[PDB]
Amino acid sequence: ELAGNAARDNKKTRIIPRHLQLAIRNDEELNKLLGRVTIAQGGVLPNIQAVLLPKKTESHHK
Amino acid sequence: ELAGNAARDNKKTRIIPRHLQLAIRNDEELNKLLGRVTIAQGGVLPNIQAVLLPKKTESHHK
Amino acid sequence: RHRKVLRDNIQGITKPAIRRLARRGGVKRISGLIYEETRGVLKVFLENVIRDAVTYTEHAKRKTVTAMDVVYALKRQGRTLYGFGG
Amino acid sequence: VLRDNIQGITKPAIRRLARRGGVKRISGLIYEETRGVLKVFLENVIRDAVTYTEHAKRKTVTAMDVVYALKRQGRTLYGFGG
Amino acid sequence: RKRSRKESYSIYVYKVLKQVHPDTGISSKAMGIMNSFVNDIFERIAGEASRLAHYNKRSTITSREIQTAVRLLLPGELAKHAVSEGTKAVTKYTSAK
Amino acid sequence: RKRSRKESYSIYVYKVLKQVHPDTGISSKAMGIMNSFVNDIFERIAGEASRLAHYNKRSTITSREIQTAVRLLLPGELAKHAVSEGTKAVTKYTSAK
Amino acid sequence: VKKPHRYRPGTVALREIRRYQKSTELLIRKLPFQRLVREIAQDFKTDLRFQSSAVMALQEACEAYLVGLFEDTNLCAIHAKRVTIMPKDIQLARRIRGERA
Amino acid sequence: VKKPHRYRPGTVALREIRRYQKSTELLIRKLPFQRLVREIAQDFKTDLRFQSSAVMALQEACEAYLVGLFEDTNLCAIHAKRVTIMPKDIQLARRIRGERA
DNA sequence: ATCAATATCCACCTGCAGATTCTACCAAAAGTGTATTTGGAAACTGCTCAATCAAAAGGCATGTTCAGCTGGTTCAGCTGAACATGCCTTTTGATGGAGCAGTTTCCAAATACACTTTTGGTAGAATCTGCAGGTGGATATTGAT
DNA sequence: ATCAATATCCACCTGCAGATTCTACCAAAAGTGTATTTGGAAACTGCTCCATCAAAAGGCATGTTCAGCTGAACCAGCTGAACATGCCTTTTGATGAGCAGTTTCCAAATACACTTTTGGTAGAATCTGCAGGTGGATATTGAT
Repeated sequence: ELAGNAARDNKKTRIIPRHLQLAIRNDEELNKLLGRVTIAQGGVLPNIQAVLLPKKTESHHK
Repeated sequence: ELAGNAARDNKKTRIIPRHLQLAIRNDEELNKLLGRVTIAQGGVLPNIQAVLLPKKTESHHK
Repeated sequence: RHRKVLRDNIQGITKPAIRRLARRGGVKRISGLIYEETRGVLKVFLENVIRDAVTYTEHAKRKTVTAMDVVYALKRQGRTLYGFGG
Repeated sequence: VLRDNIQGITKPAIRRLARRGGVKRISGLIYEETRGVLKVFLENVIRDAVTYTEHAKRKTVTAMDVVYALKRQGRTLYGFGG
Repeated sequence: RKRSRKESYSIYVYKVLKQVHPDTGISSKAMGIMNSFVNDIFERIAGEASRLAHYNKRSTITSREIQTAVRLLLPGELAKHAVSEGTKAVTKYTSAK
Repeated sequence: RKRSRKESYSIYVYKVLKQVHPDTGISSKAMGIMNSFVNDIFERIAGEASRLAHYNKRSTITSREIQTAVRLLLPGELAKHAVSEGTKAVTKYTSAK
Repeated sequence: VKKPHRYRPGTVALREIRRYQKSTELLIRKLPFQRLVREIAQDFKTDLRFQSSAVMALQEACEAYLVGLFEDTNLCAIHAKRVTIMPKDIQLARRIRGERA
Repeated sequence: VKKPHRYRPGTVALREIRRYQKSTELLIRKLPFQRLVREIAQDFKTDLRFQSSAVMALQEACEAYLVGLFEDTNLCAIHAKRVTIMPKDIQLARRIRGERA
């Protein structure tokens, strides 16, 4: 179910493993179940810590 | 055997759990086997990180 | 009067006891905010283990929690305990 | 010329992996340490794998041996059978 | 002409997928993933059931033991809903013999 | 007058202790520790052997399987020495029937 | 002597380190721990009873766990060129072990 | 236009982050990894052969492990008010997980 | 704010590697019946759990000090991301051609199982001695003038 | 640097809490013999794996260049250790039912032999979503 939801979100009609990883890591409980499990061809979630980006003061400064 | 050696080091003739813990953590391989095991009444090894002990310049300073 | 001893709860796990515990880990200097957080952490740990223990207890139709249940519940979390049977 | 073959794990590939891990800036010294760490992991796995391999009196390493050896180290793997 | 036979849970997963999202497919690799997942959960639950039985000196694995193992392994609400489905299944099976 | 019977590995540990350090004793708690330790290692090894057997569709657990599991679970030199003792034990047992 | 003898900050902590590391007795008192366990158990199932050795085993497990956690905490602290542990260190250690909560 | 267009340091790294995080293809080339596995396995037992899918499985495991490691390392780095990862960070994370070596 | 250069995202197309569906069929599921075992409701009983009051032991909440730790500021290096270039390890793709995974036979070795006969492991009653505790005296580690 | 303070080590002394040794006896372990598997040798085959060639080709080795980073002095202030005190919690010993742990026994539960279907699966025969391609609209970036 979660996979199909992500699938519709990316406009793809066929489930691929990427979707499964996206489903698992976005639900807390499943992530707990599979916290030490690697899904092949899965990758990880997009996530950058806020601190290492550049500051939002990137605009007119005069 | 390791326990009895530690025993002779502490001048006690009877093996107690403390000695077993001492034997286990001081042998690399046994520590690997039982890295996630808790020995009751075992305590831990004496170990202080060097950095939080005071500087050896604790003497005549004039 | 209001005692309820300090909360009638975890707050009986007094500060200097946590200090002694940190001393066992080789630590020298502790901040004032540590205590509460540690307590919460402790609770979570206990919660999980106790839950499992009670569940084992429930399977045997007993009303007494035995040591064995605690051992097994600890074993499933990868914190096997020796010296109390099993 | 070949270079002990660990150097096949090149700098830019490691940089790419670190990029997947959320890393933005990498020191020059990381590479050697990473290589060593990688080696250790592989060694352990393959040892166990080969052990399973040796038990069947086979000479061909199969995926299942790897999967099991991975399972026993607490890094269970999905997607290659069993 | 010699030929083997490897079983899997593929077809049942396919049925479930069509039940939940009729206009949707799934690739082979993901089907393999689901196969591995199912086998892993099966192994965990049965192993835990066995350990519970052996600890209480009972030689039969019944629905009770499975239910207990489920409450042990899975957290909270997932367990509750699952247990409910299982109880419903037992209640339907036992009646309509 | 009713009385049960709980087995352990105590007496054997005591024998070994007297073999390695004649002038030394051991407390009850530590003997319990050793008892639990023995039980744990026994369980791990048997389970691992079982898993190997089941993966190769062989229905018999033999010395070979135990040897393999030992090499898997334990690290390095400990494995080699223990394996040596095991092989010596089998060679002695099989001869002097 | 006029003024009270006074050790410098840190020394007595070190003394406590050596004294408690050399021994093994439990540091937390039985009774509060008993009451804590009893309360939490009451919230899951009612009128339960507990054998003493079970409480002792929980005590051992908890103290060992906390000791390990403070150890990793102290390492993380040393990593940041500090000597004072802080909550974020504990959070870091637990997050890395996967003991999320 | 006279001078070459030049992005500031860090931006292209971020571009690499988003691009590789969106996709899933393996990052390391097959053949070197095959040669690595073959060398190490030869030192344990001789003339071994490997199925392709086993090599792929090791590749997946290795990359997932490394990714996780770098994640914890980065957290450790941030904890020290730095942005650059260094070897002691990796040692710290690995020492905390128990992956001692 | 305002303007050039690339990077990312939408729109529209098209043919094929992978997905889905359609056969044949053969190793599992179900039924039936009968043999075997087992889990759970009654009868006991002996260890253990539940918690109060009084008297005493030891530790903790609090409040007073003050040494040195954190953490922000600023600054001198330094070193690691961008990006150009040229060449070269890898992709792909094909082909051969050896060797091993996996089947199928089969039978000499191995082991479960039903008894029978020994036997040592373990509960429980008599000894015992190492160590917890206690007394006293000598050296070690802190720290100040 | 040397002197007092205090903590801690170390020699010596005593009685008791587990440590240790001695009975009976019964569940447990070895022996015969038989019934029943079962795993390794031998004979075959076809799948998969391994050494080569070649044409790109995308990617890797190297070399510049500079904007951001990593530390290193310095200092305010804060915050948490040392210590004293009184006080408050905790400890520990007074000589009833509840529940863990057995023992019976049989009504329910379920293994095992055999036959009858039948759903699952390998392989042939269709489908098609989406990987590639092409083209154009913004969206970031970055200098000015």
